[PDB]
Amino acid sequence: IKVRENEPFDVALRRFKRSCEKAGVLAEVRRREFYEKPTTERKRAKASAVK
Amino acid sequence: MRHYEIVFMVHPDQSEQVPGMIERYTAAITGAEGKIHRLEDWGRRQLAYPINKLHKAHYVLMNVEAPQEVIDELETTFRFNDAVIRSMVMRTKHAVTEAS
Amino acid sequence: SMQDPIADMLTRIRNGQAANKAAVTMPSSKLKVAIANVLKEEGFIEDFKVEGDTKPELELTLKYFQGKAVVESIQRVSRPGLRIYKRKDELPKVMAGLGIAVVSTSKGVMTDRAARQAGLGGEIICYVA
Amino acid sequence: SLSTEATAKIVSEFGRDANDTGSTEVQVALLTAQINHLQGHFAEHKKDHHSRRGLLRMVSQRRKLLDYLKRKDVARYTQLIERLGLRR
Amino acid sequence: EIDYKDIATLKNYITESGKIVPSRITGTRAKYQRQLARAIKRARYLSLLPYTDRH
Amino acid sequence: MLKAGVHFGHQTRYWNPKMKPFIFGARNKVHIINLEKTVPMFNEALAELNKIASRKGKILFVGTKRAASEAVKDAALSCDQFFVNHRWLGGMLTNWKTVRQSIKRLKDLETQSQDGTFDKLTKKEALMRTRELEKLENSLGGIKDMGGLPDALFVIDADHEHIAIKEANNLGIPVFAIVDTNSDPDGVDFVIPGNDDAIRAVTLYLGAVAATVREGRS
RNA sequence: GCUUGAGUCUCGUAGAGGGGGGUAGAAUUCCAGGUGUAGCGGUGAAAUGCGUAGAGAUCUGGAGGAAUACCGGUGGCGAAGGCGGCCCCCUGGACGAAGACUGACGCUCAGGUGCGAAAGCGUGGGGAGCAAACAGGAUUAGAUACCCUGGUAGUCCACGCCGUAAACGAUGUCGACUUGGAGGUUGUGCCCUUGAGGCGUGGCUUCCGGAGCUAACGCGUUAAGUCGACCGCCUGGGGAGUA
Ligand SMILES: [Mg+2]
Ligand SMILES: [Mg+2]
Ligand SMILES: [Mg+2]
Ligand SMILES: [Mg+2]
Ligand SMILES: [Mg+2]
Ligand SMILES: [Mg+2]
Ligand SMILES: [Mg+2]
Ligand SMILES: [Mg+2]
Ligand SMILES: [Mg+2]
Ligand SMILES: [Mg+2]
Ligand SMILES: [Mg+2]
Ligand SMILES: [Mg+2]
Ligand SMILES: [Mg+2]
Ligand SMILES: [Mg+2]
Ligand SMILES: [Mg+2]
Repeated sequence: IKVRENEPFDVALRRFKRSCEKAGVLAEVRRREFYEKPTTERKRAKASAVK
Repeated sequence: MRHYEIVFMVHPDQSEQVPGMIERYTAAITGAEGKIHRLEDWGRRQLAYPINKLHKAHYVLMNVEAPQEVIDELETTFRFNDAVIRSMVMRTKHAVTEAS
Repeated sequence: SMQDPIADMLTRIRNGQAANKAAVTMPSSKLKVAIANVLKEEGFIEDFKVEGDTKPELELTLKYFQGKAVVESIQRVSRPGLRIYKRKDELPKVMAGLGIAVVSTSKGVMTDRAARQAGLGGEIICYVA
Repeated sequence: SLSTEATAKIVSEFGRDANDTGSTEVQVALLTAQINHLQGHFAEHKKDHHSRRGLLRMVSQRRKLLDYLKRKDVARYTQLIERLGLRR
Repeated sequence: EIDYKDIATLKNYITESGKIVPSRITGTRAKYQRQLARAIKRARYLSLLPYTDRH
Repeated sequence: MLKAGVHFGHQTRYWNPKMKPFIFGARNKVHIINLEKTVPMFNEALAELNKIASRKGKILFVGTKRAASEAVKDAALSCDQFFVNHRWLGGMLTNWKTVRQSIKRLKDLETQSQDGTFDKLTKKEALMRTRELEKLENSLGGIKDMGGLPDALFVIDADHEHIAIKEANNLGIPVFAIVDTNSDPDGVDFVIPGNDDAIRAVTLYLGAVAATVREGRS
C-alpha cells in the first residue's frame, strides 16, 4: 500500500501491490454480484487444490 | 449473577468526570450486592483511527459481577452520556485480575 | 428395528460368515438358543455358548469347510410383518433334501425333517443350506 | 434452560428423593415447568419458529409420558394432572 | 489470541493494512484462528487497532 | 527357530488387510511380520518345492527390480531351475507359443554371435545387432532351453509380479512367492510372509530355494 | 419383572441454530464548501448521457440506505428452507466425562397440523446500489435481445398473505451387522504435561479404495453391501400434472 522509500534510488520497487489489493479484491468486486455460484467457484477451487 | 468485562471510553474534554463516573457505577453495582473484580483507569490513550474527530481519548476498564439488570441500565446511561464516545460490555466466564 | 432379532441373528451369521469371521456374538434369548441348537445339531455352526447372566450373550463358532463357509445361504421366512405357518403336509423341504428349514412347533424348535416325523407343523422360522 | 436450583426443586417436589430424577412424574413436572415458562418467551417474538420446535418437542414428549403413566398407575396420573394443573 | 487487550501478541497476526492473516500463513490451529479474529475484531472496535492503514 | 539375521518385516501403511494373519508388527510406523510363521512356511515352501523338484524340478525364478535382478541369475539361475530377471513380457506363459519364436530369434543370433555370420556384414550391423541381442538377452534368459514345462514358479514380490502370478493362476502353475505386508496374497498357493525387497530376504530364501531344488534325489 | 433400547438428572464444550435491542468501520450515491479546469463517462468501435450555473479529479464536512472485506477453510449450525461484522438480552438443538434415577415409557405414520428459498399479492413505511417494465443510444438483413446511457416496480423494515424451486445427495425414516488408507473438524482419559507433544476413546465431516452391489456410471461402515419395521411413490411416449 504505502512505501516511504528513502535515500539513494529511483526504481518503483512496489511489488507490495501484488501482495494484497489491486486485482485481488478488485477484479473481484468489479462485476456480477455472484451470490451462490461463488460457492460453486470456490468448490471447484478446492477440488483442484487437492492434487 | 453473571460477569462482564465492560470498557467504556470517555471524551478528553470531560476527562475529570471519569473519577465521579467510576465512583457512581461502582456504587450502583455494589448496591445490588454484586461485586467488582478489577478496575483500571488507563487514562488518556492514543487512538488507532481517529474516532469521532479528535484522536487520543480517555479509557477505563472494569470487570464486574452483577445481575443482568444493572448491566442493562448501564448502556442506557452510557448512551445518555454523550461524554462517552464508546462503550462495550462483554462475555463473562468467571472473574479476572491484572492482565493488560 | 430390534423389532425382529431373529433376522438379526440370521444376518450376523450370514455376514460374519462372508467376512470369514471365526466367532460372532449377540444378545441372547430363549428363542435364539433353541435355534443355534438346531444349527449345531445339523452341523452348520461349529459350537455355541451363552456367556452371560443378566445381560445374556449368545455366541457362535462358525465353521469353514473347503474354502467356503458351511452356510451357503441363510434367509428369514416368517417375520413380524408377515408370519408364515405351514401345516405338516405343507412343510417346505429345502434344496430338495439337503439343507434345512427351522420350524417352531407345539413341541419345540425342530427341523422340517424332524417336524415331518414328529407328525406336526408350525411357524417356519427360516431356511438354511 | 431452567435453573439447576429450580429443576432440583421440582425433583424434590415430585419424586421419592432428589436423585429420583427419572421418576415419571418428575419428568412430566419439569417439562410442564419449562413449557409454561416458555409461553412468555414466545409471547414476545412469536417469530422464533426454530425454538418453538423444541417447545413442541417438549409437549409431545410430556404427552407421551403422561400417556404411559395413565397406562401404568392411573392414580399417579390423575394426581399429577390435577397437581401440575392441566388436562382440563 | 486468548484475548483482545493483548494487542501485543495480536499485532503479529495482521498485515500492514490491518487485514486478518489467513491461517495457512500464521500456521495457527482452527479453534484459535477464530478466537484470534474475534479478539482482533474486538480490538478494532475499541480503537486499539486499525481497520485500515489509511489512517 | 528364526534364521533371518535381518529381514524382520517391512513396509509401513500400504499394508494389505488380508496380510493380518502374518503380522505382529508395530515398530515405528511399520509392521514386523510374524517372525515365527514365516518359518513353518519353509515347511511346505521348500518341502513341496523339493517334493516336485525330485519328481523333477522345473521352476522359473521370477524376480525383478534394477536392484535385486542379477542376484537371481545365480544358483537360482544355474541349478535345476530357470529365471526371469527383467520386465515380465506379459503373456510369456500365456502366449508361450507366441514368444516361442522370440526364442528362435535369440538363439538363431547368439548361435551366430561367435558362430556363423558375424564379423562380416557392416561394422554397423554388429553391436547394431547385439543391441538386438543384449535386449532379447535380458528378459528371455531363463527361457532359453525350457525342456520341461514351467511347473511351480518362484516369485519375489507378489503384487509387483501382478502379471506373472495371475498368468500362472490361470494356467495351473502352483506359484511359490514371498509376499510383503503390502502385497496381496491368495494369488500365492505357497505364501511366504516377510520382506521382499531387501538384499537379504531375497538371497536368503532365494539362495535357500536354489539350495533344495539343487538337491533332492542326488 | 428385568436393563441393554428410550427418557430424566450433574458438570462442561463447540457452533453464520432461532427471536429482540444496540452498535462499528469501508464503500457507493447525494448535499454543502475549498482548490482546480476542460473535459468526464462509456464501448469492440461509438453514440445517448454528464461538464464553463465549473463537471470529472482532489481535500474537507454532512445526510441516507444497504451489505458486512480480511478472518474464511470439501470450515461450522439447523428438520428442510437456509443461517457470516461487533455487543448485550431471550431461546432451540447437538456432543462429551462420570455416575445416579425412570423402567420398553419404542420405531414408523394414511388422515391431521406446523415450517417452508426467490418471485408475486395487501396496508403503511423506507429507498444508497442493483434492476424486471419502460425510455434513449448502439449492433444487426432484421434486434421487440445480448452491449451503452437512464430507470419504475421489486430488492429493505413491520403486520398478514401465498405454500412453490434441479425445495437435489435428483438417494424416505429408524435400527442391526460387514476389510482398509490419508485428512478436516469437535469433545474427552491416560504419559518425566518437561517437545511445539505421546498413546488411546466418542460426535461430525472430506477424498480414496476391498468384498459386495450395479445396465453401466458408479456406490462402498455417512452403502447404492447384508438384513428388518413402517411410510411415500412407479407401471410406455405424447396427451398432462392438462380437463
Ligand atoms: Mg421375544
Ligand atoms: Mg462514508
Ligand atoms: Mg466525503
Ligand atoms: Mg444451548
Ligand atoms: Mg408458512
Ligand atoms: Mg420475499
Ligand atoms: Mg410489498
Ligand atoms: Mg440496463
Ligand atoms: Mg412439485
Ligand atoms: Mg446438493
Ligand atoms: Mg428427501
Ligand atoms: Mg476408513
Ligand atoms: Mg469411493
Ligand atoms: Mg440400506
Ligand atoms: Mg392444475
